[PDB]
Amino acid sequence: EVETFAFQAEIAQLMSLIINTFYSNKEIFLRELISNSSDALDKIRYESLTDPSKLDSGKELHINLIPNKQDRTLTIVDTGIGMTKADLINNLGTIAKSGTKAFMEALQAGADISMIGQFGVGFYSAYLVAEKVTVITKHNDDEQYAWESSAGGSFTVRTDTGEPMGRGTKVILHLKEDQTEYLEERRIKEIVKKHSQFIGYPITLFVE
Ligand SMILES: C[C@](O)(CCCc1ccccc1)c1cc(C(=O)N2Cc3ccc(F)cc3C2)ccc1O
Repeated sequence: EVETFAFQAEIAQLMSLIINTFYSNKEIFLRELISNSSDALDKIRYESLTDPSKLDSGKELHINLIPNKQDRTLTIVDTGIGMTKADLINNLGTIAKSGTKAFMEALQAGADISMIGQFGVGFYSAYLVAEKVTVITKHNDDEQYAWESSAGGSFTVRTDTGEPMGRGTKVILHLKEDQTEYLEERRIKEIVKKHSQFIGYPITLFVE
């Protein structure tokens, strides 16, 4: 069973601009995804200081980059905390809450403020290079979910029956035909060095 959701109006407008722009500096999509992987890895790591059991779903904390020229996909896999179904719907489309209003609400509720920024908006830059994005994600004590969109104003969420992940997030970028440089080892190495060199987790490029 598949559920379809509309992007919030301003996010839909942003995605339309991203899809139709000739913006030159497209390589920064990778920085934005690796940065969210690193934040997800920090989260399961800090959380495992008070609850060591949260790493039963996988001890290693890392990021893998997997180009596939046959499928024309670039996959980014991390073993971070992963996303719940609510995280997918709320943060990857339907809600755009200001950090300030979220901060006020957290103060009044006595809740922590660590998520007042959601996951940001920089990751929509993936549509500079991808015509479709699939996200497979697995959070502890929740099921494995697949999120998908080709940026036509909507996205889908379904329970994933594919290969189990353990814990974390996998972003599959189905690249546009003119953006296949991001499957080239030399190009990926270059942009990791320029924009993601100081991430505090191993970033491993898989060779085809
Ligand atoms: C959002 C993404 O950036 C997915 C975006 C795909 C997409 C691309 C383009 C358009 C829509 C969606 C992303 C999310 C995650 C994840 O599991 N997080 C994030 C985070 C930050 C802090 C935190 F404390 C806990 C978590 C959980 C990992 C890698 C990612 O890369």
